[PDB]
Amino acid sequence: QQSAFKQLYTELFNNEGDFSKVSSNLKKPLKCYVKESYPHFLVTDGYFFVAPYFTKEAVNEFHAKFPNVNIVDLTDKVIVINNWSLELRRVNSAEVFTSYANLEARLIVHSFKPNLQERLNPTRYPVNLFRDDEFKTTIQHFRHTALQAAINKTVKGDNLVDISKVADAAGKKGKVDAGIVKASASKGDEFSDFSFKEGNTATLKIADIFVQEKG
Amino acid sequence: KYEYVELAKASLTSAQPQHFYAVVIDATFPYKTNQERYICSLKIVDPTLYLKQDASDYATLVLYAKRFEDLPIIHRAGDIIRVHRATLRLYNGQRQFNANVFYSSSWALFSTDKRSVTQEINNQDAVSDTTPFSFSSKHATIEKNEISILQNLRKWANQYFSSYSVISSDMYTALNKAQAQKGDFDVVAKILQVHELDEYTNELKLKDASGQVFYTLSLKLKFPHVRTGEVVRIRSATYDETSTQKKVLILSHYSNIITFIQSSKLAKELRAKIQDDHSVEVASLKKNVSLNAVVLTEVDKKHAALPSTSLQDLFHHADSDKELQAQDTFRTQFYVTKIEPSDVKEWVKGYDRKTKKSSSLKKGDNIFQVQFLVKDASTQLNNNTYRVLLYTQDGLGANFFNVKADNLHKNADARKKLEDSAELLTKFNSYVDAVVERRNGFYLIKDTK
DNA sequence: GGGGTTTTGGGG
DNA sequence: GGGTTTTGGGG
DNA sequence: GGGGTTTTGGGG
Repeated sequence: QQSAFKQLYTELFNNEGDFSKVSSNLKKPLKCYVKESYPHFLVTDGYFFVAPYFTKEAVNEFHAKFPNVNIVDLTDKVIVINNWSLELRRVNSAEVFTSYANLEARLIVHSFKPNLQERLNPTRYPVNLFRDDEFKTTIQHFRHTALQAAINKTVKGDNLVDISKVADAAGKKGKVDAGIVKASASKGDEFSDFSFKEGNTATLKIADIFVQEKG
Repeated sequence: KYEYVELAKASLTSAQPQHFYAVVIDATFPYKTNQERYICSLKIVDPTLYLKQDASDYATLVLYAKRFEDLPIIHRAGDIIRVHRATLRLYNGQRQFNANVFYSSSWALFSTDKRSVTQEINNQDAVSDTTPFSFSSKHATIEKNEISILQNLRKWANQYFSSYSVISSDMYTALNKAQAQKGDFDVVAKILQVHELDEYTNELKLKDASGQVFYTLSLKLKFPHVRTGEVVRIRSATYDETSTQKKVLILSHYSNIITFIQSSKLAKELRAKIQDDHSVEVASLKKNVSLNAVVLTEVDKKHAALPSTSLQDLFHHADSDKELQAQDTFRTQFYVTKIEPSDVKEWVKGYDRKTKKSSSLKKGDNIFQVQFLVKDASTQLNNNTYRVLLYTQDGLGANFFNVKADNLHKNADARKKLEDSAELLTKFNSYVDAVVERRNGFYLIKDTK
């Protein structure tokens, strides 16, 4: 490892979504460049881009210590996040591009200040962290681990297909769904037997901060 | 009527629309630049402009359009493109043809090989050796006098690609030097493996003439022609300094992965000279977590050409889909979540051929009766796991473990090797490439180790 | 001027 | 044109 | 009519 975000998000997943177990020397202020502000607010760390999730307090505070400096116009300008936390959430990855395998690591922003001071930095083209090979693989490991535990807890009694069923199958026909086994004690068709406690924390929809600034 | 001119003879003075036939040796993927403009840049050649005196020489073609669909998708180097109404000018010493497809210019792609890339993928025959497999606008017309032009250029294309590298050493960078580059670069390597990372993404395991191995993400929709064992040219890649566990190449929306026509001397030599590497692997088997995928099994040579069938189709559609119903032998990929019976010692049971019954190896004719619980990319998100069997009483999969059946309660050596195999198979990122036979509603592994 | 189109002569 | 969209897992 | 082009008002 170099990408602050990649390291931060990776450590989160490698510690069952527990932000208290992630290295303390990584919970320092985050100086990042704003790649986009609308319709999607995306910031980079010089290697990847992620979507910051602002609390209602975060914007109100910002809108005070920085009057008239609109947030939805921060494009191509740096911001410094002084107070922030990381949560894990279940989402529809087919709808949220800043996620993978229906899982998302969110950067909860409590307080941030703008630095319009001709802030620079020559960087590689920023890419979606949730599209990175290694990170995707990390999230897969995470799921594989949860899936394995659930299966080794749910599946028992060695219910092996009786040998006769497949060793004398000349006059025998069967349905392939006979080979389908439930991996856990789920409710629907999606695997959800995880053990990290899905953090909640209310956040603002990017459009709301646009109306609060230009109805 | 159209008059076709040769690349080197095209007029640089008369900024008038000119037409030509040429061989495509390189091209970006059609990409967007703003809200109404899409661009595709390619390098073209013909009998009058193909070699600097040694590295390859060429002209450049820049096609402009207002819609992604109005531009050519170049999957393979060596095919032929016909262009109508292009203006030629000099750009930094090179002959550059510009064509606005959004106005009056047009293009048509002709296959140099028997079938086009897409036709090879779908196993279709070409309507005729004079039919464009792709073209802009609703129609494309080919005149009788054009036939000789096309047929001759094809012949020339094969001679050219068979006696020259075409994609010369100056057109790409050795993978073991990738990290020394300031920005993007090109690569020429062999695809050692295609790993279905997920529903929309393929992960290519590459290795070029320098011996270095690299991985890169290749979207299924964008590059559906990637095949293991084939040599490709990657247009524009960047070294990923954030990838730690493995060497990764980053591609952009304009990046392109291109194969070579059958006659390619370069592709032929790289296919043979570059041999499969398992080193990047080997090291993993010693780690508690491998970010690198590991394909543990190899299918019998006679099946190497057999197409694969997802778990989704195998277990959810095999009793409804017409095509899957007429087949009893499939090939598929997956990872093992759990192996039953839990006790490795009970993997081998005694079998009574007459009563069709098995028993604990406390007694019988020895056989494997293992039941794998698997899952794959196509079923990654559901709450299921699927049963794949290794019942060898009839010979199917008898040598899967490279351990002949034996009483595992007594043969310590056999029990140990199977225990080790069990840990590898259930380890994250471990996968199995296998052929299965459908019997009475179940799938049995065969011709796999 | 010339496409495709319908505007079938005439804008920006 | 050897580049950078959003269709934000062809673009 | 409207694009892209320049034909800058007018063909078929």
